[PDB]
Amino acid sequence: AWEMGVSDPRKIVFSAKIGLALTIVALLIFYQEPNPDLSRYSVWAILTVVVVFEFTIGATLSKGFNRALGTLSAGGLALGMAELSTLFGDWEEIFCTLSIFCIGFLATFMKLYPSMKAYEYGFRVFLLTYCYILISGFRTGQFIEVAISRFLLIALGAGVSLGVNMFIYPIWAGEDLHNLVVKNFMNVATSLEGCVNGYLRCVYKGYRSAVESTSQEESLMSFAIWEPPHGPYKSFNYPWKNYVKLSGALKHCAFTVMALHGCILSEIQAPEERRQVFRQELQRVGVEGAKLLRELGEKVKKMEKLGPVDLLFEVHLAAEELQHKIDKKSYLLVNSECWEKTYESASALSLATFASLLIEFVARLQNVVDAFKELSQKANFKEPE
Amino acid sequence: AWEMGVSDPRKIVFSAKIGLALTIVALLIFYQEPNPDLSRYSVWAILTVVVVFEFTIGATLSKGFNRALGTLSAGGLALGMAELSTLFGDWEEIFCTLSIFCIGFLATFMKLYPSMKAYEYGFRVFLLTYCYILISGFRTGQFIEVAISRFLLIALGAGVSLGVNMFIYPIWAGEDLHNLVVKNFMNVATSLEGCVNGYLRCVYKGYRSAVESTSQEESLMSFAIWEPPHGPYKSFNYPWKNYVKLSGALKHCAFTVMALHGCILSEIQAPEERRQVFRQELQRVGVEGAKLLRELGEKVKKMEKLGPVDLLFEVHLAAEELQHKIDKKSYLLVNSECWEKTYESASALSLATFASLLIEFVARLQNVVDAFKELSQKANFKEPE
Ligand SMILES: CCCCCCCCCCCCCCCCCC(=O)OC[C@H](COP(=O)(O)O)OC(=O)CCCCCCCCCCCCCCCCC
Ligand SMILES: CC(C)CCC[C@@H](C)[C@H]1CC[C@H]2[C@@H]3CC=C4C[C@@H](OC(=O)CCC(=O)O)CC[C@]4(C)[C@H]3CC[C@]12C
Ligand SMILES: CC(C)CCC[C@@H](C)[C@H]1CC[C@H]2[C@@H]3CC=C4C[C@@H](OC(=O)CCC(=O)O)CC[C@]4(C)[C@H]3CC[C@]12C
Repeated sequence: AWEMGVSDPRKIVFSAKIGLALTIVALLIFYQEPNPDLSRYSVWAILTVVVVFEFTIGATLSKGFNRALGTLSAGGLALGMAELSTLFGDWEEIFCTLSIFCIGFLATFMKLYPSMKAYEYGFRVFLLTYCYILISGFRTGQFIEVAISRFLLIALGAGVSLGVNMFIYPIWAGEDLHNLVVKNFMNVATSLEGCVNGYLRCVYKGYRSAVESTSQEESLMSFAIWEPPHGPYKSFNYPWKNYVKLSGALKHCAFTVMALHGCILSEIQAPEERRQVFRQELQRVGVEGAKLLRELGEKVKKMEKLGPVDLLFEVHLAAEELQHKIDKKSYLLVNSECWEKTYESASALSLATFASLLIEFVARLQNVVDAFKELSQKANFKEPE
Repeated sequence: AWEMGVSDPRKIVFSAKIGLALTIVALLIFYQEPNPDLSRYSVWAILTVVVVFEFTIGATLSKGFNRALGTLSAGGLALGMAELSTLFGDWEEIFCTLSIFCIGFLATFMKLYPSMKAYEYGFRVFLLTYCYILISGFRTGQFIEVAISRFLLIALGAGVSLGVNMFIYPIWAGEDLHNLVVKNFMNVATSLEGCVNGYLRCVYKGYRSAVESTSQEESLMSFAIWEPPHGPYKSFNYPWKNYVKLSGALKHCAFTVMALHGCILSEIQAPEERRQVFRQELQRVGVEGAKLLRELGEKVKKMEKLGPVDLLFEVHLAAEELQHKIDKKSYLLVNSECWEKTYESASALSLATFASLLIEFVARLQNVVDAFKELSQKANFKEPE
């Protein structure tokens, strides 16, 4: 309630816009001279403002196109089918009912298509429009006449909804993917630091969102291609795919962070004393990785280019130091007496796993800087301050 | 198309049932004596059969209840608000429009609630019903009269849709979670075998579905609690939660299989010659794990109890043999000259990671047999043949 409103004020603005549109339409309908058909068809303009408003502007311009195509096709097909059914006599009702049967069967079958999963609304609109335009009219000429009135009412409703949506505090879909990309870096860095600290002690939301939020960026990219230039994004063809590429490159490391976190919840764990021998190198590598990830995130937020100095010098050095430390004290991981209990060796061998996973992270942190450079070049960025 | 139909014939039956219901309703409406209001309100029975049909029976009995509650509450609130607005004079329209504003604002705000995410249809039905019942009627007594007719038509449509749905080849939601649980075991076993073979060579769908399909079982469990006894499930309170518990227990191992698969796609990999020294033990452990998983899956499919002999004897032995083999030849994983290049040791240390992950799998395969025993006891099973 109040906590939700204070946390995010965009929802309040959305609700206010919906209320304002509904109030405008209701006032326009009410303050009209009485008409015989002004009380029977005036409810068609208030049911169109509640079925056209969407959060983002791209989600409002991309779904309206489909919904239209569907409505127009269904209306045309229904009119043609009625005109063809008038051909025969004394048997029209049977043809109409068999047309309803075939149409419903085909609509349901095509709506159950794996690939066509997010377009259910279009098929349902098609089916409903066909049924209504045939049953309600029960005639060809009689119906076509009232189509004019019903289209004017539905277009008044859709025009008022579009006007109000695209003019009072618009919410663009291109400014959401950017914030998601920026937040992913911080989440991954926090998860890495938490995992390292938890292991060296006497971490889920970050990588969970980094991995799970893989289908929530494709939708935003699909919505953002319908919007016009607005502010910093000064172009008609903005490379919105490079953001998805960078997000996938970061998810690749997020998988390794997931594995590191899973290491903690294992049933076979090494003794604390052995863990407390590689503390400094592990903590240094963790801090350097987190710092580099946060630096990349901040650079993405401000839309700036990478400077001259390399960013992975300290991570690439801390990895070498950790490797050397593991090499020196590598007799605590594997016993040497039996060379040519099981639980003891199983618990002692987990530190090599942890070190190898950390090294894999540090060896997978370069694809995200290649992706960042590609993005910073495709979408013209500002030179570093 | 034809491939979809041959792969799954349930969709064809669903489409046929939808078509049959629509045809019955259309014939009933058409073959009726002409009435002044039989052509203006007869389209309200064909728009209710297309908005009430759902795949499963539980999904049809669980959503209808909410949709009803919402419709009834909205109608009552609208009637009360109209009766209260009649109190004043010459200013009713303003009160009605401010009621529309407040109702729309509250509806949108409560529909944007994180927790209330899957109940959007109920809120939209509430809002649409309120707006229609106020604007269309523009009166209290006049509207209440026609409510009888509109309710009879909507109940004829919903009754024909429910009859047709629950009598001609029903599709129960309790027979889908069972098949998902059975399929998960086979998928995980196949993924494990594929990963092992790929590593020992000169694997994604299984664990992906095991992990990803975590929210598709809660929905089935929620739908299955509305259905009555049918066939083998002879009880009014069936333990549908134990299936989810078993699925989560299997997902726990699926995470380790995910880590094993990720090991293959790493940038630092051990030499093939060193890999070819532990081939037999790894292959034996993989085969035993796959066989045990398939045995548990088959036992779940047939609804049978675990016999006397233990199931993890051979896995628990192959793990010991692998541990001994790693102990004997443990000088190929860590160098001994530097005791007190980096890439060489980094690549050589990955075999310990692979072995440790395999041992973790074999040490996490017991929670799934505890969960299976608990399920086999809570839901009375048949004694083994
Ligand atoms: C040449 C080209 C010609 C072009 C031809 C153009 C054709 C124009 C076609 C016009 C028709 C198109 C209509 C489409 C509009 C969308 C409609 C729609 O989809 O539905 C939304 C929606 C669609 O499904 P959704 O997207 O999942 O929400 O369905 C509904 O929600 C409507 C549900 C109907 C229930 C309304 C009940 C209100 C009255 C209840 C009274 C109960 C009183 C009880 C009292 C109790 C207390 C005593
Ligand atoms: C006539 C051609 C040359 C231009 C198009 C003019 C209108 C006839 C179009 C523009 C927007 C269309 C509307 C777009 C959105 C909707 C809401 C749509 O709602 C749903 O799809 C149900 C909700 C859901 O599925 O989530 C019902 C049809 C309708 C009113 C469409 C009817 C046809 C409209 C008014
Ligand atoms: C009156 C009390 C004592 C018993 C209930 C009798 C009827 C008035 C109930 C039973 C089923 C209800 C219907 C259940 C399902 C729907 C479809 C529903 O569709 C949607 O919610 C839109 C689609 C979607 O959101 O996915 C619109 C209202 C309606 C017809 C409901 C209106 C009220 C109905 C007819």
